[PDB]
Amino acid sequence: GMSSIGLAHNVTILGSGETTVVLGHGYGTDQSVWKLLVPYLVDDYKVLLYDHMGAGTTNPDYFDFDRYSSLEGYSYDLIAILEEFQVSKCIYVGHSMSSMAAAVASIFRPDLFHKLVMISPTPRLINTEEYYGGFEQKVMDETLRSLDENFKSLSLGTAPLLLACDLESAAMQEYCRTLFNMRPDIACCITRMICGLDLRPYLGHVTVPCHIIQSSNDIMVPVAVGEYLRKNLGGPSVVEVMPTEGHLPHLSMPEVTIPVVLRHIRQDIT
Ligand SMILES: CCOc1ccc(CN2CCN(C/C=C/c3ccc(OC)cc3)C[C@@H]2CCO)cc1
Ligand SMILES: [Mg+2]
Repeated sequence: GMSSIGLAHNVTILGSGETTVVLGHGYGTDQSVWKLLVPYLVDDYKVLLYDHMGAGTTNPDYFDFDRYSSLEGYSYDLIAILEEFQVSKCIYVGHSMSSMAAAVASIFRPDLFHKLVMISPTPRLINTEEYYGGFEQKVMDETLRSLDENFKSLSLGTAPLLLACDLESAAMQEYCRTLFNMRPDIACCITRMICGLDLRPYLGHVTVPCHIIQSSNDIMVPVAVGEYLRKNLGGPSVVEVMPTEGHLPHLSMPEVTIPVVLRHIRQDIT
C-alpha cells in the first residue's frame, strides 16, 4: 500500500520563489530528462519534479492497470501531487503526454495552474475524415496487436526517427535507457493508452493559458496539430515552431529548446 505520494512519485523540490514551476517528463523518460533546464529556474522559482506512475523509477506494485489505461488517471494523480505539496497557480511544463495530462487536470482544478507550457503536444494521433493526427486507425490497430512480442524491436527501430538522432547518439542511448527501464507489461499498457487518446472534446474546457512549443519536424505531431490546438483551446494560447527536429527537442537539441522553454515560462501571454 502506498504510504507517501511524494516518495511514490520520486518528488524533488529545488529553488525558491513566489511561483512554482512543475516539470512533467512525458512517455518513456523520467524527471532526469529536465536536468539541463533546472539550473536556469532555481534562482527565480521553486521547482517541483515528479515521475508519473509506471516510469521505471517507480514501484510497479503501485501501477493500477485500470486507472492508467486512460489519461485522466494521470491527471488525477497530478492533482494529488500538487495538493500534497501545497502547490497552486503553478507554471506546468510538460513533454507531450504529460502536458496533455496537465491540460485535463486543469479543467478539474484550474486554480492549481497559472499556465501550461507544452512541448510537442497532440490531442489525438488517429486520423478521421476531418482531423489529421498523422496515423491511420487500422495500421495502429495491427501495430499495437503485436506490441508485446515486438516492444523492443519496434521501439529501437523507430526511436532514431522519433528523436531525429542517430542510433549511436547520446540522446538515443539516454532515451532507450529510461524507456526499457519500464516493466514490459507496464510499458505496453501506457503505450496502448496514449496511442488511443482523443482529447479533442476536452480542449474547449481548458481555460488556463497554453504555450505550445513544437519541432518543425516531428513524426508524432504534424505542424497542423499546433494550429488545431490554438483554435480549439478555450483560453489564451501561443504556438512556437522551433528550428528543431524530433519529438523530444529538449533532449536532442537543448541549445535551441532550453532558451525557448525559458521564454515561455518567464513571459505570460499578453
Ligand atoms: C504511420 C506509423 O504508424 C505507427 C503506429 C504505431 C507506432 C508505435 N509507436 C507509436 C508511438 N508510441 C509512442 C506514443 C507517443 C505519443 C505521444 C503523445 C500522444 O498524445 C495523444 C500519443 C502518443 C510508441 C509506439 C512504439 C514505438 O514506435 C509507430 C508508428
Ligand atoms: Mg473544438
